[PDB]
Amino acid sequence: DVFLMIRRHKTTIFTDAKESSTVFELKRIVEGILKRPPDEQRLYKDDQLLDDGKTLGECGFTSQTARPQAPATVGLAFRADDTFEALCIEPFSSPPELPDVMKPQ
Amino acid sequence: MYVKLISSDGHEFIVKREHALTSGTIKAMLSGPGQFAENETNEVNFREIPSHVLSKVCMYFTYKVRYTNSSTEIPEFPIAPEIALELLMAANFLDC
Amino acid sequence: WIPETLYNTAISAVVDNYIRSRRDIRSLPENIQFDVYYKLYQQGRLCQLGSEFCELEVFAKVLRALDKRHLLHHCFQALMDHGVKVASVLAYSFSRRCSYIAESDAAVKEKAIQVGFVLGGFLSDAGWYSDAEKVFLSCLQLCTLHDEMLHWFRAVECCVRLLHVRNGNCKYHLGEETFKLAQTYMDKLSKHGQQANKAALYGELCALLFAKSHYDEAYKWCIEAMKEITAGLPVKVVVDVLRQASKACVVKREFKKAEQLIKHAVYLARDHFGSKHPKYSDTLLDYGFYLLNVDNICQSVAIYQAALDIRQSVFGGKNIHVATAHEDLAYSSYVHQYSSGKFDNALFHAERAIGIITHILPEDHLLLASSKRVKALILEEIAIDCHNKETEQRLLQEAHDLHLSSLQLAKKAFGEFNVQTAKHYGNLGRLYQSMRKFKEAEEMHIKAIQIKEQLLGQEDYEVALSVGHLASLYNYDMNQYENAEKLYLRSIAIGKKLFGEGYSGLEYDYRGLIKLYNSIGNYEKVFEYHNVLSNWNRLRDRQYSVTDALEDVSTSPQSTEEVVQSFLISQ
Amino acid sequence: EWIPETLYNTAISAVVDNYIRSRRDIRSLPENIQFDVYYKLYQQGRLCQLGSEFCELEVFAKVLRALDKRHLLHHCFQALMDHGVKVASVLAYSFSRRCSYIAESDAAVKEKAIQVGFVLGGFLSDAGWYSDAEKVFLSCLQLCTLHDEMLHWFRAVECCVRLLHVRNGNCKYHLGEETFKLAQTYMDKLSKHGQQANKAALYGELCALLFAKSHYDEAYKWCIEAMKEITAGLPVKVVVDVLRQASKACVVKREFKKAEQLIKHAVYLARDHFGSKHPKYSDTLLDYGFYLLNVDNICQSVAIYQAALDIRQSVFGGKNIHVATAHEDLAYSSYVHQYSSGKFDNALFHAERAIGIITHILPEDHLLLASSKRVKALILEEIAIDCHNKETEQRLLQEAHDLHLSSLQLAKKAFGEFNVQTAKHYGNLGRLYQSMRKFKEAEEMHIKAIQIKEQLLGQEDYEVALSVGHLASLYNYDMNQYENAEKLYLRSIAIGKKLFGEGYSGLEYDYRGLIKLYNSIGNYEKVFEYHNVLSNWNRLRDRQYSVTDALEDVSTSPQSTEEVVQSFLISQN
Amino acid sequence: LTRNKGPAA
Amino acid sequence: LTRNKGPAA
Ligand SMILES: [Zn+2]
Repeated sequence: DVFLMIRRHKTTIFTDAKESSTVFELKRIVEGILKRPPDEQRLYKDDQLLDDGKTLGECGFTSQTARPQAPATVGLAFRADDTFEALCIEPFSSPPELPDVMKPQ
Repeated sequence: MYVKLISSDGHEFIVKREHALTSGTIKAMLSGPGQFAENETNEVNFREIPSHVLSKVCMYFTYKVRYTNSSTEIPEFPIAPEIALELLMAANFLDC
Repeated sequence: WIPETLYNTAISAVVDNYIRSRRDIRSLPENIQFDVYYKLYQQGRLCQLGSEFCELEVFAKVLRALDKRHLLHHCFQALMDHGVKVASVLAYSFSRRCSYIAESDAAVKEKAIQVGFVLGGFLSDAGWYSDAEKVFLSCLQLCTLHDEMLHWFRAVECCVRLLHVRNGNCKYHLGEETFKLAQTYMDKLSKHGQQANKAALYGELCALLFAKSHYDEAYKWCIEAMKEITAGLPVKVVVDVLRQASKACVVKREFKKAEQLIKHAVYLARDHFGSKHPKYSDTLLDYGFYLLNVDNICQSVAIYQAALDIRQSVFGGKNIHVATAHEDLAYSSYVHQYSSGKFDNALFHAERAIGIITHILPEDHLLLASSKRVKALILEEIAIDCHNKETEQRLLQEAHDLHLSSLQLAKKAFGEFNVQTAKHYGNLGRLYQSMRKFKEAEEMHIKAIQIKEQLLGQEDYEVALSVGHLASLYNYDMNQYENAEKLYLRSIAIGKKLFGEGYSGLEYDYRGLIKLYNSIGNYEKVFEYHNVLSNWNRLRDRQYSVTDALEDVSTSPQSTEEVVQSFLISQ
Repeated sequence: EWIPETLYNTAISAVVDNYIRSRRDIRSLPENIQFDVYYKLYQQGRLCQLGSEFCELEVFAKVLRALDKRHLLHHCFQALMDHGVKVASVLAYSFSRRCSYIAESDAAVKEKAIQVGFVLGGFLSDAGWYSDAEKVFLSCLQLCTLHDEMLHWFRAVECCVRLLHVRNGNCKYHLGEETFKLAQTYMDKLSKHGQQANKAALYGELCALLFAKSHYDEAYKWCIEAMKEITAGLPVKVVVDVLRQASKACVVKREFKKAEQLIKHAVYLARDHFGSKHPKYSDTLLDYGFYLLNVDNICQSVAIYQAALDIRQSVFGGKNIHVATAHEDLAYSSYVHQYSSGKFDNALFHAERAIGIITHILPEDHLLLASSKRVKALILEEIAIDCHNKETEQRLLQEAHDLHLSSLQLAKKAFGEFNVQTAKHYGNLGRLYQSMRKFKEAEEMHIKAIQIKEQLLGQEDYEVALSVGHLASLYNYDMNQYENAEKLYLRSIAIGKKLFGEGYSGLEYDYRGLIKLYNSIGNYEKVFEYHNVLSNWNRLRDRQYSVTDALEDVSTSPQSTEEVVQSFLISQN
Repeated sequence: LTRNKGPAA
Repeated sequence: LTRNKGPAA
């Protein structure tokens, strides 16, 4: 059982899937959520594309690095006029950086 | 079965509806005039909660739903030291 | 197992980087700050918690959480056991801010009083009357300046509380002038076309005069307090007035009239406050007082132990309220097990009370004298029930030291012609009878009888006990049988008139009377007193079938108006 | 002379008195300055300002890096734990929570956290908070088991060696075997690739576990293995620990000749490398006193324990488990020493100080508390049979019955039904029932103690001799089965003479019982025979008795390492 | 048991 | 005395 975050720009999908599940099943999930056919989607893991026939465990999504308390980011892009934009995962807001207590004045 | 938890920065965390109803406040937001969103997912606006805090809240939702009533040993939720203060006010406000 | 709440997880994660967020926790919502500080207490970080609870900036936001106040009463206690003098530091901080704010407008000063009222009420609830009195004195000083009606109302509301904190600290001499000042403000407020509900003030004065052993004045003022009970009064005030009026009725030999008062007080406390509240514990403690003074001791222990368990779970360890519950339960277990000799539990509670009081109160305090006297009473009977004479001469010497300390404290504070010093003299007479000092025992018992007959009528419970003690000294030891005969007869008359034929001390009185008439030659009277004693034992065995006192009140027995009106029409 | 105070110590006093406002800048001071500020805070009595800074892993890591001044840090930490603040639990929880957030990070920060955890867990194991050091070492273990590498295997096997020590001291023996199996797994993995880890400390810890579990033979085997795996490059702590545990396994295996050299060399190493005021030297003295008490050197065994307590009480404050163990060992040795005198005032004082400490810091269901109860009961019961009162005697018998029953239940729950210490409890109950004037149950208790100590240990051991002596004293005085009493007296005398020679101090009571038995049965010639035997025994007792202190026998050793170890190893055949 | 109990706390 | 010492601590 593997937990992911599909991060099409500002959207974030907290879906769950099995390791034995294929990438095309994940695209079907995104189809069920974003109403986009699987041919329109291109999934990216760490700026590396995922083949449709590859299983989720094949691409590097194990239940040890994509646990529910820290899911693994999975990029996604949508086809725009017979093309495909690059991944544009916008970063989350930077937390207020707490200063180190041992930093000298 | 999916709800779009829009954050203050415009981030749209699409989480499963069963997951989001863990928190009492989102359950209250999705009850009444807030459930009139006919367009599939119910967009919940969170103009106070930032994206980095709402993301950890959604991760807590999918963590508590998965790890509920489980006989196995349960790891604690990882909360960063710099985010604990902001997540604490969002945990009170959301009643999660 | 169920997953831990994100609230609790974030609390655990904000405590851990405590230095990186110490100044940011104070900016949290007021119901998260207390949860963070309770996590500091739970984690054992009492040293980091003391540095935060000692600031009135931080403690004010903690006192406004009322659901989780019973938690705070534990945390605030733990620091006072940790060695952090949180109560005195908070009182000093409040006095300093009052000194700095006294030269300001009445709008801001009223907010400082309201912070003062909740803080002083917390310190008096927790038992720190010596430190709650400073806060209430500062509030009274704030109210004294402006002479408008609101300031007079706040001043009388702080003098009905200043009287309470000067009664738990045993400062009745200051309590009299505090009540005089409250009466002055009440008269001034009445002269301005407004009436203040003088029920709490009169109840506190009843408690003062009963603690000062002025049972006639205490009864008069409790009647005047119960006259002023209305429907709009807070439940705390109604409960306090009912409780103090019950004690006054009990000590004025009105057991049939105090029963309804104390049962309704216990019902009110268990209804509003709950079964685990310190006010419910106070009502249980004085219900046990009533039951102990109506010869219902066999279940009185079941009520003090219920009262102690509530106080020991809310107020932690070394607290004066736990100490009072211990010294009260130690005396009941002394009485309940007087015929059994198993005073190991009674002594355990008695030395626990002194162990608490000597830590938190000075050696020159009245409330230490009552704890010492209970342990001294328990040490008397343990000494006369052991076998080694070295123990019989060491335990009795310790009891002598304790009784002399109690007598000198009660004589310094109350005086020489009071009832507490009279019963101290009676206890000294009992102890000297145990120590084979028969002449001095006779002198002490004569002094006790003289003082109690001068004040407590002639057919009262206390004078009956002192007469029984002197008569047992004359009969069993001094062999002055003709003198002991009349005293046994008077003790029997009082015991039958007050408690009927089921009184527990009637056993000792009948046994002494049997030996009295056996050693003089009235043998047919000795036989008739054997059959009278057998009838008494059968009657007590029949009377043993009494249900627990926490089930007598049942659910919704009466209401406040009915009980108050019944007491009022019953003279 | 009024020497002016150092500007360092004068500024330290000025800064500490300013600690209300200069509390954030001190945390950015050099480590040697920073610790001195906190030590001055302790010396001024301001533990609440000190305890609010030692409850933080970052701040406590900078004061833990002062290795020379850790003898002061231990006393400060014990004062904080006696203060009321739970610094040990707070630091353990902080480290356990903080390691999980970086367990997924790079290897450099993981190694830094592993070093911090080693330092903190070593401190908490030295102080005695084994339950609060198990969390730190467990967290270090999860840090050590995420990457497959040589150095991470080294760190993991070190984590399992140190985690075995915090589970022996916490009396968690049902987890210690699992920990040793995991350590052996990681060590075999490490040796698979051709890199052999050193197994001296691991086998020494397993020997200590098995001795504590009363498996004396397998503990002896594992200490033999540990001595076999001692090299020259080992740290002094590991060598001292292995030597101590090997000596303890040898002395309970009745090989007093090897145990003497082992523990004397251990004491020499501990005093030389560490010093005369070190916790490790105190532990070595405690094991030396155990040897002396088990080889009939009681008079200096008491003095050795008093030296062990005077070090642990000077370093580890007042209320510590290590001071508690020193108290309970000194109380039992004093009890044994004054068993023929009856002056059980200091022994009872030490035994009650060993229970008033453990009940504070350990739960009532802890095994280590049970032994501290034993040492009290054997004292209290004796005070019952020397007092001149009857009710006091009955009360003391009831209290000792409660103590032995609680200790027996704890031993049965933890260890099991059939081992050496449960049978020791049974023998204690037999003695108690003999004293409690209930000899029918005393016979059954002694019989079952004999059965357990004879089917598990040998038939010629010290404990078996002690229990047959107790049973025959029960018979020949009260139960009056004279044939069994005579045969058990002869068995006890033979075993004692074989083990400790004629100078054994435990033969006096056996001889007295046998003399009374023969006076009650006859054969006056044999009565005179055993009377002159007792006279010769007392002659040998007064002779060769004026011996020097046992801390003097451990002088500058003319035998160094790889000579005591080799002498022990080559003598095993 | 030649006497009665003690008066009050 | 009556018997021997006490077994172990
Ligand atoms: Zn402190």
